[PDB]
Amino acid sequence: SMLKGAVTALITPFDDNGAIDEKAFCNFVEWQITQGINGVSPVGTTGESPTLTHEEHKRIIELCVEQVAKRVPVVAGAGSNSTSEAVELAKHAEKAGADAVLVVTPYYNRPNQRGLYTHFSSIAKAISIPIIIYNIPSRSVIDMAVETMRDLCRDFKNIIGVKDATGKIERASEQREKCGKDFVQLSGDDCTALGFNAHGGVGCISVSSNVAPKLCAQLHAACLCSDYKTALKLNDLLMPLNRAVFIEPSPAGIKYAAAKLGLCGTIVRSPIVPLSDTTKKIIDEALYHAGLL
Amino acid sequence: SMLKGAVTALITPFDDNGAIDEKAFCNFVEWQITQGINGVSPVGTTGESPTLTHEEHKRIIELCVEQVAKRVPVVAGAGSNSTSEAVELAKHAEKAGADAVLVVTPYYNRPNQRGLYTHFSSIAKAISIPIIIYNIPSRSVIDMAVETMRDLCRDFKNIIGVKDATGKIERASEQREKCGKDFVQLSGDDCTALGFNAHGGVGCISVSSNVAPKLCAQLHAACLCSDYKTALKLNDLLMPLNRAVFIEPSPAGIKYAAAKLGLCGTIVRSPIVPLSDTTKKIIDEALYHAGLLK
Amino acid sequence: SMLKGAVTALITPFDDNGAIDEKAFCNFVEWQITQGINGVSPVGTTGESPTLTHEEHKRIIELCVEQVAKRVPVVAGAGSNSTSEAVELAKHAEKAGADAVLVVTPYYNRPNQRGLYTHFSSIAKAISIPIIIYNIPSRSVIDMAVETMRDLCRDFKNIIGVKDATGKIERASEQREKCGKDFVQLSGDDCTALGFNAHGGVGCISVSSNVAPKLCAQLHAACLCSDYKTALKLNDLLMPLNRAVFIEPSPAGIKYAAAKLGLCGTIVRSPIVPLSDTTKKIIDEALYHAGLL
Amino acid sequence: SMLKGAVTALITPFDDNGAIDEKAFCNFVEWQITQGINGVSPVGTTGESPTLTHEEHKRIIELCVEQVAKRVPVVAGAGSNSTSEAVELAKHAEKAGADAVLVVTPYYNRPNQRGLYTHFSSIAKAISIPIIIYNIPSRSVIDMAVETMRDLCRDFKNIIGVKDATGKIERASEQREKCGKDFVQLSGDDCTALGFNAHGGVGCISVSSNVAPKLCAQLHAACLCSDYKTALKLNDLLMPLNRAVFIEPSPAGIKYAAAKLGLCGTIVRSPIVPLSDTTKKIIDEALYHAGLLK
Repeated sequence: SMLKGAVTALITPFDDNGAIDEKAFCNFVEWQITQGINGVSPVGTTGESPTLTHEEHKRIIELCVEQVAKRVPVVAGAGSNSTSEAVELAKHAEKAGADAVLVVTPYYNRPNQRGLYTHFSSIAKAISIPIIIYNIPSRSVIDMAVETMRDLCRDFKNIIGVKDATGKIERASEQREKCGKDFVQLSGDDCTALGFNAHGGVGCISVSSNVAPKLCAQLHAACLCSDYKTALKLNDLLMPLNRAVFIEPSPAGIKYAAAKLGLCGTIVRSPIVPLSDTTKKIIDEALYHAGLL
Repeated sequence: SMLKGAVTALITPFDDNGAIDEKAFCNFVEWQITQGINGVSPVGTTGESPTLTHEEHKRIIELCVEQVAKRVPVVAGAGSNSTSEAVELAKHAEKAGADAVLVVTPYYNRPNQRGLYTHFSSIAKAISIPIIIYNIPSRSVIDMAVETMRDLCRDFKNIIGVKDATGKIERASEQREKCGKDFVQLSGDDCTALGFNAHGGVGCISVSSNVAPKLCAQLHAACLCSDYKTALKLNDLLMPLNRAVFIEPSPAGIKYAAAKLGLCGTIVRSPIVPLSDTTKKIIDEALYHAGLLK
Repeated sequence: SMLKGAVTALITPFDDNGAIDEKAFCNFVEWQITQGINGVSPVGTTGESPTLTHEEHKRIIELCVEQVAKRVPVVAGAGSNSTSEAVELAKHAEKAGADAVLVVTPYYNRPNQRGLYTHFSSIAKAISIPIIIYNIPSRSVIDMAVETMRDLCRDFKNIIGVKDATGKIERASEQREKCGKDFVQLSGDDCTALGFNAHGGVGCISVSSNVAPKLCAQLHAACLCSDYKTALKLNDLLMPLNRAVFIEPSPAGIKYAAAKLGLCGTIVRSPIVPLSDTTKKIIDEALYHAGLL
Repeated sequence: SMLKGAVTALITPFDDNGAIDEKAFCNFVEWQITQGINGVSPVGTTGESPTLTHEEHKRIIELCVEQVAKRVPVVAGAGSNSTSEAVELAKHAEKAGADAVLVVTPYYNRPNQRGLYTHFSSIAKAISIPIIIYNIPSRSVIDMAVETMRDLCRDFKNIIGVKDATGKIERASEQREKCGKDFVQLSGDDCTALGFNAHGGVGCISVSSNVAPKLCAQLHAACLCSDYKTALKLNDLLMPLNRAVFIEPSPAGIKYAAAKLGLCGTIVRSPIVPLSDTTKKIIDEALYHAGLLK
């Protein structure tokens, strides 16, 4: 019931040595809130969860929860391709005060639909707070079928929605039909988020909103009230950025953008690396198009 | 330019021997028009252009044009993976009274962007009427890049638009930005048509509108009037059908649906073949969901 | 049985106007034979089948059959995505003296396995001479399943083999196993042909043999005699040329290579177009590495 | 240079609670060796590395090293999508007595060629023993370009080769040309290993060799001395099992197969799950076909 509109997949700012910059993080979360973001999602993919330790993951969530002071929902990443690790991560996120967890389909080991059911069901039984399934075939190769999604949301009261990063907007409809109008569908793809909403989504767990939280929340508020005229005008401001920040592997591009706005430094953890100067120029053009410079 | 809304990718009704059912076709087009369709597209892929002869292609266009009598636009298929054949087909479509031609990206031979430019430019130079580019990677493999699209509609006044069947809604945005708001965007994919419109589309060259031309015409009008609450309600009625007519190779599904409504028979030309019983049942239930069967 | 070794996917030389150059075609076919090619395949993809008329298709086959004078097998292309058109193309090939036909999986309309069965069975019932199945998902999208091949070669004594252009060498094993050791398997991919013979192939319907008929004949002979040390070394000479003539859409590349050896001019039919200079330099280096100029 | 022939990507036996079954593991390694395997690779993908803890990872390598007693090379898995993690895994592997490490292209985060260079270089600098590159786009999505392979083997003496799981045999030829004939090339795809050796491979880091270590070793020795008649004959015995052990997600298939030979139990850790009966039947059939059951 809480999750709709623009929800930022928070970057995790690092210092010159690659250590977490806590102050930059907290100042970034405050800004996101005062700019009008409708929710935040710490320690996901965009937050460099693959290269964070368990201790860092906990700490970032703790800081994020404390800085937010309940003003907006906190949907923390708790993803792994190991079910027992995902269980431990979701439990930590709950202890650290998260309002829900975002849990990706296991990547690399390519489980089947029964494997997906065992994975998400084990997590669901281990915690009390709600779970958003993060379906992303472009990264995990496998894909959670709608029927599996239905089974999980029907069998567990705390499995309540999806971050649909398929960018295949027809899925929004099938999911609405088979999981219900009550199934909370958030886009996981800025590039198709507008169309996603038209098909039944109610917002986006966003990358671009790291640097444009106001415009993103405006676009999604426009969608929530059925003002698609305004939504299409805003989309047009954002699309070039939406694309540009995925030219090179994320979050190199969204971090450079934040950095251009003075929000953090550009440092990322290997195998994520610095942008080439061509990509930098293209992000600059896109930021200018959006009115952010 | 005035080309907007629901435009049916018309099926070609066959009789029991696989010959053109010319009566059923003319009656179907009339029904299409009285049901409120905003345009029709004869002899495209859904019309089994792969298995039609040159003489059939010509004839069906003629009958479509005579029946339609300029009440709505007729956008005839003139696709081939041979530039010189595509040119000849387009010329035939124009001579037969077509208002525009629908031209697929060459398939099988996998040309590059240069090849695509040469293909479409040779066609545009050969006729006066408008051309809509039919980008469909899922069938042609290759994909006309947005920069090729923009270049073609810059260099030729009569290349005006796209039937975008990529089903990747972000392309509507990039096309709008780089080809202009003038550039006519129509979805070629009923399953993502709603969202396509949200990103900038002005309608859809539809398969499902063969059997639901009123609902589809209404869905797109809803989008055209920017009433997206109504559009979504109508989308929910149509979506199961939209999917179900693509479980097996098209247009077996759509023709079966048309059959159940008495619009035509179910015969298709090989390698298109009859549905399995399981697909018939899914299409039946989808048609009840849409309220097309009562 | 005589379908083994190197079989050239013949180019169709055109004059400056794009008309068939009959005299260049006949001379090229003679040269192919004298250079030791084990067979020829007119009017397929490499011969620009998509952009030839029915009359041109018949004529090229006619000239090829006449020139070859039974010295090697002629496997004529008779492909289409219309069954009725493929049937007529096969009947013309047979009437023109072809020893077999090469029939591709329908492209563009994406038939299912039942449609594929209907399509090939129709052709098999219309002609007496053998049919080789041309499986090439990279151009047709659909793939003929091994079960379907197996079914077709059980039910029709004149469906005898495959031009396997999948580039997935494991398929040669499954095909060998389920269609039989008697099923004639030939590679449709020069780049993987050596390996495909290892798994059970007995040759290749080749693009590279257009310009390297002797070396390709030598390599597949090595394979046929089970001399793989020699085959690997001949491959080392051919691989750059094998890759290079696919950098741009074929047959622009193979035609340019033939032009460089004085065998024909470079004209192709739209939408196939002239090569860029980068590509022509790369082909030149490949031809030089092979010892062909 | 001693890295040739059939090298088993070792499964990791678990007891009924999913804990490491250590006696099963040690007995299995012993069996692999006496059956004539040419090397072992513990705590890789087939050994369920994604679901092992660092402490388990360390223990399985220690056991494997002690059990092998230098009779054959031990190529320990040290894969991660985090560079700092892979670095630490590679160090424990070395400190545990591995002769080499097997390091997969980072998965999920989809790095570019420069990120791959940074990832692999950092590992090379942190250890002394050799590194084999595990290229597997079917799981990591990204591919390590051949130029990138070349750059790493040029700049680092201890990066010496590839476990090539692309299944695209032309890569063997390209890698042979550009990285050197000294570059060590092992197939990571039992289904294409035969042809991979023909194009220049010198072995295979194998899943099927878990249950057929002798037959697999025989096939690769046949290739190593260029007896491809024999190679093919042994390939025809194994191919059905090579496919079958991947119908469902690995190592569910190969462990069932191993349980059918009394080598371990069928327990795997989620999200890996037990086989359905349809796959079990197919695996039985292919075991009978290879002569491993009568």
